[PDB]
Amino acid sequence: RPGRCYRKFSGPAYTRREYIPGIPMPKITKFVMGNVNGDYDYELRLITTEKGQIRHNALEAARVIALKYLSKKLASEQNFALVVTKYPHHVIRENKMMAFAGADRLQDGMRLSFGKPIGTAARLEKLGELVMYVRVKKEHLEAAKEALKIASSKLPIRTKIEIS
Amino acid sequence: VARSKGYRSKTRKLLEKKVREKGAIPKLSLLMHDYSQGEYVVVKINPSIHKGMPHRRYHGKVGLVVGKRGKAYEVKVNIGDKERVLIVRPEHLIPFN
Amino acid sequence: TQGPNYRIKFRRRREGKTDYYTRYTYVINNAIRFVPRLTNKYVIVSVSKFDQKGDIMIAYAHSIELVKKYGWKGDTNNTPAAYLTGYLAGLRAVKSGVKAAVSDIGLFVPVKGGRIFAVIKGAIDAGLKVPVGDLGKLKDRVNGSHISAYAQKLKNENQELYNKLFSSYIQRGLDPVLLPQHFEEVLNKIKEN
Amino acid sequence: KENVMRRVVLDKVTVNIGVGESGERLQKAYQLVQELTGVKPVYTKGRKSIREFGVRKGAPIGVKATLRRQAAVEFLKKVLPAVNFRLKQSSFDNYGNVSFGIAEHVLIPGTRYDPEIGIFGMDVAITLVRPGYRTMKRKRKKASIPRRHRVTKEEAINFMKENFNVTI
RNA sequence: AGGCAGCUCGCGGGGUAGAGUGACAGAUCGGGGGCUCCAGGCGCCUGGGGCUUCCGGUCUAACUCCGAACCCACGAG
RNA sequence: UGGGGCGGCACUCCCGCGAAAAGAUAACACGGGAGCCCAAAGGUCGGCUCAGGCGGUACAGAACGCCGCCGUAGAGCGCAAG
RNA sequence: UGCCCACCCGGUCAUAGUGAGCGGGUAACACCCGGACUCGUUUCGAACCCGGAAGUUAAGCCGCUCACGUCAGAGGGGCCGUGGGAUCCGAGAGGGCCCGCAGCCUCUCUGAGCUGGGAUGG
Repeated sequence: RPGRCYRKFSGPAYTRREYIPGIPMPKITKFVMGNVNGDYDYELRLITTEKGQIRHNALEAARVIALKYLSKKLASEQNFALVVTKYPHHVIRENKMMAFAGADRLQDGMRLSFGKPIGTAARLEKLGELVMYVRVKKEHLEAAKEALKIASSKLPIRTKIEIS
Repeated sequence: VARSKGYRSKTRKLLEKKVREKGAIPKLSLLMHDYSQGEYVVVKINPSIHKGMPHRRYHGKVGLVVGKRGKAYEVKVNIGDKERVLIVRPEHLIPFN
Repeated sequence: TQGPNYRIKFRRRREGKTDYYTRYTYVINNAIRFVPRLTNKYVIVSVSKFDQKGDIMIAYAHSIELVKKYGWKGDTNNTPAAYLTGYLAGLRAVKSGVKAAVSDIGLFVPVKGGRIFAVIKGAIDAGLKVPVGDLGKLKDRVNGSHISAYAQKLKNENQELYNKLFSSYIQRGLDPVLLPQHFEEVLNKIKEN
Repeated sequence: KENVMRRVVLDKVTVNIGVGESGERLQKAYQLVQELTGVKPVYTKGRKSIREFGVRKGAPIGVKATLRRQAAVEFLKKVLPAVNFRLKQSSFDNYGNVSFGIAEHVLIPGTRYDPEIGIFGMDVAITLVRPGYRTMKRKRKKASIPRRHRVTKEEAINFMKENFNVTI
């Protein structure tokens, strides 16, 4: 299903697991990469621009692409560390019934059209919220710029970078 | 989905009490003072006391002491353009102003 | 106190003074309190009434005046002392203007023939109108016949029970056997004033 | 001297029989400790049922006896020679409490026999007191005493070595 | 002969927006310290398993220690 | 009844959420319950204070009992929730 | 004199709490003495009940000090809303702006028991 289907907000959040049975397992499993507690100098972060919800599926892909670019750069345990901030707390639900029941004269249409859990999203509620960030030294900010930027290529929403 | 018209329906925090005043009835000082006709009172339901609990529909309002029956009082309150009488024990009444 | 969740019971409850549930009933029923509290050295009786800034005691009496204004000679925290002060309370109460009230007890176990019931009877006999269950004290306890009977065994413990008090060494001749006789004379003394 | 009532005294020795069951053994245990203590014991109702070890709520699962002044102190005198060497400092807490049991109660140098009732072990608990605990136990002005007024472990050992000439 | 569709003042009610999660209920990411067990290597070290503590972050229509604007009651104007 | 039928009961009553800090407020919205049970699980009086954790004692054990310390509810209160 | 100092009877219901340390008692208050009678301990005078009352400030009580909990004041930092209006911007989501209001968290510093009714003590 296309990413344009869940970009905006359709109703409130969706969080209580005990109230919402059967959540598909999110793609993301690891959230921290690199030698945390390692010595770093440049302190660049990532900032979003407009509101919305981001599917975990893209994020996990964004997680992988960032790692390989850095991994080939120097190493995976070297003087760098990647940490993604948000978590897919939000859950999306879709009326899939038009697929199976939508061809057998069952209760089709908007009949009983409550959504069904198929994916999760990391919710964004503040203008300019952190999504991920990376810590390096003085000598590798240039590689870090596009490293975030290439990840941002896959994000659904417009993003912003900074240097610190 | 129509909601049940339970006598305490939709009260998840209406009858919630701030933790600082839990337990049995503390404010004995309010009760001991006695009302007479023509007095003006404010209804503030105590969720703890199960006796003479007025319905939620008239909570936090202005009441008038019109008489006394038994240990309890009866109170006149205007809600719409009608009149109503609420017979209640005093332990949800606080003087106005 | 361990955080915002921790609740604090009242000062009296923290100090174990009064049972509010009992006090609760008097408030809702506007009961006028009769309070025969006891301490290790004397007896305390009061007639209370509720008010905004706190309780108001209409009349009050203490064991101390019995040895000061009425010349009591025996103990100040026993049954005869308990009865005497209760009888005093009513006389103050009667001239006070009150007619009826309710005994307020709290932390005294309702034992029949105990000091507490001994106190209330005196106020009753003083003329104070207070309905009471009929399982109160025993008549012989008021005059302390048991005490003198207990005292009469002084032939056994090589001494009288009334080991002389803080000042009874050479000032107060405690007379344990002649106890009830000393009761009436003070009772006669207090009956007319 | 203010120390005369900061002193440590012996009080309320605990005479508890642990059987953990109900029936046909409590009765003999009840009378067995009866002549040992000279007072009528009390059964112990069961706590929350566990369904294992055969324990249920409200079921009498033990025998308890308690002795007081001039009786608790002499009771220790006749059981100490059995277990004078059994005393270990490890069994003394920080609050002046220590308990000692026996695998089989034949060790006591008493006038006991071996009737058809059988044989048993025994558990004994020792309580030490600095005068003034009444406030913690009285009805009025309930309160707690600070650790300063409590009985410490070292003085507990002293009150065992003294007045009882017990080992360790 | 008062009436009240508005406002102001006075005097009350509120758990929503928001905010917080060591304040409960849950969700959830990591590091540090200590304790414990296992595997490997040369008593030690490494890796893994469980426990604790400290530090940091990520959410809640069915979480609320808090909490507006705001809306409402009554008296007077 | 987002045609009708099939589907299901949103057709009787109750908890929360929906629902937007007065009230009322829709959904074939969501998460759930009831068609009972209790002569004691009821009235009153009296007494004790829980879950849990720590130290010591034969069997004794993380958890049968016993002696001490802490434990603001983390237990418990019949049946779902508040 | 006195008034406060505790006490009994309270109101406020933590700014009043908890924990530790120290100080105060010949009165008051407890600790503490003892149980024959009252009553009472599914054992016990433990506790309760009664009779008491030597000692004693160690408990408690009380005051003070320090910690934490906790109410506020200020400072720093965190975070950020909402009514009223427009053929305003933006495709939308959203945002600015003029008219009215704010509060929220978290660190630092500074305070932190008040009060009615009666018998002791100064």
